[PDB]
Amino acid sequence: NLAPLPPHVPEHLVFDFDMYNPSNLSAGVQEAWAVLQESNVPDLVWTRCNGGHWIATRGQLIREAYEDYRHFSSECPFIPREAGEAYDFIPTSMDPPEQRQFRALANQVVGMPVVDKLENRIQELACSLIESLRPQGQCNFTEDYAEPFPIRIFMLLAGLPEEDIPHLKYLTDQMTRPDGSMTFAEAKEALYDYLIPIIEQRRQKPGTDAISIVANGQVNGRPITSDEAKRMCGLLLVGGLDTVVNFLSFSMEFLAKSPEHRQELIERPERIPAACEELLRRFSLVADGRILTSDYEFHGVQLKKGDQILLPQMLSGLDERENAAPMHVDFSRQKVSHTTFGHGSHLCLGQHLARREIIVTLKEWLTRIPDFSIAPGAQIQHKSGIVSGVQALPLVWDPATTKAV
Ligand code: HEM
Ligand SMILES: CN(C)c1cccc2c(S(=O)(=O)NCCCCCCCCNC(=O)[C@@]34C[C@@H]5C[C@@H](C[C@@](O)(C5)C3)C4)cccc12
Ligand SMILES: [K+]
Repeated sequence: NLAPLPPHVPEHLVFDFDMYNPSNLSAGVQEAWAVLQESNVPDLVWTRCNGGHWIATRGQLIREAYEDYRHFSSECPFIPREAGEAYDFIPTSMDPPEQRQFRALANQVVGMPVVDKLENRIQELACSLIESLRPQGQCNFTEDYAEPFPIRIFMLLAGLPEEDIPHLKYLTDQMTRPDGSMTFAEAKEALYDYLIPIIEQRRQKPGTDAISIVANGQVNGRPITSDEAKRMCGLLLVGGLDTVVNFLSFSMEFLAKSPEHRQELIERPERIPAACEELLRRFSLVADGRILTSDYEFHGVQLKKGDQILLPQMLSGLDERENAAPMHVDFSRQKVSHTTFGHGSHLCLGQHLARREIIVTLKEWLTRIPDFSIAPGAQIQHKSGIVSGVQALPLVWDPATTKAV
């Protein structure tokens, strides 16, 4: 359905982009969004899809809106409006100033010093998954490596038992891959039902895991509440799953299809960190947004209080104004500009953990299974949304060209 054009929106700014089903998704999801950057498209447009909303199409405006939390609030960060409204995760549904110290607390459990300590456990996990796949000469990468990898890292961080993985995967999938059978609010309650008792337990008998640290933390000069701890834990769990799963999948699809780029990393593994950054730019995948706190004129366009604006993190690095020949992958790009991990006060806290997951995966995969392809006859299908992704990724290789390391 197209929503009726609100009378403050001029007709020349209307471009009916559907973020959940863009036209020619078949060409690749990044390509499908990049239609918003063709020369006849304004910097700021209105779509009548999904209830109707603004979209900033260029890196400059995306960055500016993410900086201006006074006008562009995270209270309602999702399209459609109803999903944005039910959402109470911390710190993502909060604005500064209140967000600041909640962010600080979350940083204790996923920040840089935690990542340095986790490095080897990440590597051991990646090695075990890859070795289990290696002799088979095939996998669905998305299902067989990408899905099991970040959830296992979360269990380690949060001191949760291995036996809980399938149940927790079921609860998270319900929420982030909705099939229309339940509202966000319903899926959130089912997730909270799992987390609530564990938080109770760890406030009574705290350990040294991430949930204990969060649930017993201090925020704005007082103890965190049980409610706030649950809202934080929900985000700590969800934030590192679909992003990492889908990003690894885009990266491995590209490498399967590009033996010349693959060969570059096989011959020069020291370039893998730079390659990781270039892939983060080219296969950027997140698109959330904000809600107007007041009427506001922004780059010559009148916005009204309560309008939603999609600010696609994906688009900044694809903008030719930010990076020349933006669809071309070059691992030696001198200045790799992107907002893949967002921008402003909510810039991803898990970005350091994410880069280690990516670099460790690429280094270990390329060492053990250097030569692989898309399965004969397969066509890769993408999906579009708040976190865009890969539906399935069938890969094949000759086990004789691999090595058990
Ligand atoms: C490729 C991987 C990742 C991508 C592309 C990504 C992307 C993002 C983006 C764009 C935001 C900001 C959203 C907004 O401004 O509304 C964000 C926030 C956040 N991310 Fe990530 N993320 C990734 C991995 C992770 C991981 C592994 C974790 C670990 C739990 C994580 C935890 C968080 C947290 C806690 C926030 C909220 C920070 C705040 O609100 O102050 N992320 N992420
Ligand atoms: C017709 N109408 C009115 C409709 C009704 C109902 C549903 C509809 C859908 S829908 O069924 O596709 N629903 C929208 C998708 C909701 C997903 C939110 C999940 C929250 C967890 N993620 C995070 O917190 C985040 C928070 C940060 C930013 C990202 C990435 C993160 O890492 C970090 C995790 C998200 C589509 C179109 C229309 C619909
Ligand atoms: K909300």
